[PDB]
Amino acid sequence: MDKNELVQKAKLAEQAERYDDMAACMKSVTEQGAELSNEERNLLSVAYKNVVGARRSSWRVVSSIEQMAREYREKIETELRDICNDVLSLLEKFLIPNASQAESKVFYLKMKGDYYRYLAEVADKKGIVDQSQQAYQEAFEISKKEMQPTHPIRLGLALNFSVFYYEILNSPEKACSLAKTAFDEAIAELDTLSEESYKDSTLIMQLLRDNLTLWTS
Amino acid sequence: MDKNELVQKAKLAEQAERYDDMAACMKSVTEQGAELSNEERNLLSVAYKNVVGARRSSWRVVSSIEQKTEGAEKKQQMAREYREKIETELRDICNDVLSLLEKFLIPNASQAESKVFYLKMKGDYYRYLAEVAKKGIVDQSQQAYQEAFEISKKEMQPTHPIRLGLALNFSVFYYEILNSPEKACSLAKTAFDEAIAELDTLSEESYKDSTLIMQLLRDNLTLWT
Amino acid sequence: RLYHSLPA
Amino acid sequence: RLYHSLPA
Repeated sequence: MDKNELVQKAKLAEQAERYDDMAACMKSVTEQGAELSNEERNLLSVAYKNVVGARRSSWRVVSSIEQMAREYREKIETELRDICNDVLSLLEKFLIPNASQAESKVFYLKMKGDYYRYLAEVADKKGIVDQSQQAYQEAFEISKKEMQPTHPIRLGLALNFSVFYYEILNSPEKACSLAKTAFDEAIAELDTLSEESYKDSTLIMQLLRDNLTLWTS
Repeated sequence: MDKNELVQKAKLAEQAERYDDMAACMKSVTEQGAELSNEERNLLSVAYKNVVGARRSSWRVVSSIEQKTEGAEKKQQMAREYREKIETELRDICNDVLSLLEKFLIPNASQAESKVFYLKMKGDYYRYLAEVAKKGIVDQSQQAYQEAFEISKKEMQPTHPIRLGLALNFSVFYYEILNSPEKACSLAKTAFDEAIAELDTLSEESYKDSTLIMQLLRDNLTLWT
Repeated sequence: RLYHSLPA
Repeated sequence: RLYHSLPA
C-alpha cells in the first residue's frame, strides 16, 4: 500500500489488537527510508513491543515449565529472537542512521537497548548485553544533554536502563541510583512539563518510583 | 505424533496463550480419527474458541470503525477492506471447525453429553459465520442447536452445565441472530427456572460451571428485559 | 456486546 | 517480574 495507507492500516490493526499486522505495516513504512514522524515512531514501537511481548510472556511460562517443554521454549525463543533481530536490523539499517533529531536518536537507541535486552533475557550472551548497555548509555548521554528531566522519552529511557541494570546486569544499586536520580531530577522541575507530556511524564515517574519501592523494600 | 504428545503440546500452548498452536495440536489429534476424550474435547474447544474469539473481537472493532467512518471516504474504505480480510480468516477458522465437526466429532460422539456438546459447537460456529454473513448459515446454526436442545432435554438434567450452556448459546442465537428477544428470553428463563428448581442436583464436579451458567442466563434475561 | 454466551 | 519497564 502507500505510506499513508500503511500508517492508517497500522492504526486500525492497533485498534483491532492485530499487532503482527500492525508491525508488518510499520516495518513496511520503515523500509521506504524516509525518516519516521513521531506518530509513525510510536506506531512502530507499540507494534513490536506487543509482538515481542507476546513471545516474552509465552517464553516465561514455558521456560518456567521446563524435553517437550524445552523444544517448545526453543521454538518460542526462535520467533522471539527473529522479532528482535528484525527490529534491530530496521534500527541499524534505517532508523538510527537516519534519525538526525536528538529525540529520535534517543528513542531509537533506547529501542536498540530494549531489543538487545530482550535477546539478553533468553541468551553470545556477553556481547548481547554489551550491545544493550552500549545503546542505552549513548541514548542516556544524549538525553541528559538534549533533554531536561521531565521529558517522557528521557524518563522512559531511565526507566528501562534502570531495569537493564537490575535485571540483566544484576545490579540493584545501580538500577536504584539511576531510577532515583531520574525521578528526583524530574520532580524538581515539574514546571518544565508541557500539557502534551505531563500525563506520560508523571506516569513514568510513578513507574520509576514503584520500581524503587520494590527494589529498596 | 502420539496423541498424548500432541495433547501435551496443546496443553503447553494453552499455558503459553498460543491458541493457534493449541488448536493446530488439537486439530491433528482429531484428524487421527479416534473419538476424543473429555479432556481432549475441551482442549479442542478452548483452543478454537480462543482462535475464533480473537478474530470476532477484531472484526467487531473494525466493523464499528467502518460504521463510525461514514462520511470519511478513505478511512471507511480502509476499514471495510481490513474488515473483509478479518472476515475471511474468521470464516476459514469456522469452516475448519465445522469440517472437523462433520467429519469427525459428531459422527464418533458415543454418549448424549458428547453429541450435545458437538451439535452445540456446530450451532456456535455457524452462528459465528452468521454474525458476519445472515444467509442460510442461520438455518444450519438453528438446526444444529435445535437438535442439540432436543437431546439435552431428554438425556440431561436441567442443572447439567452442557445443557445450560447450550440453552445460553441458543438463547443468544435467538436474540442476536434471529432478532427474537421474546424467544431468547423464554428459552433462557425456562432453562434458568428449571435449573433453580433442582439445585439439589448440582454436583461437586459441576457446581461452579452450572452456577456460573445460571448466572449468565439470568444476567442475559436481566439485560433483555 | 452486553449479553454473553458461554465463555471459553 | 514485579518491577516494570516502559509499557506500550
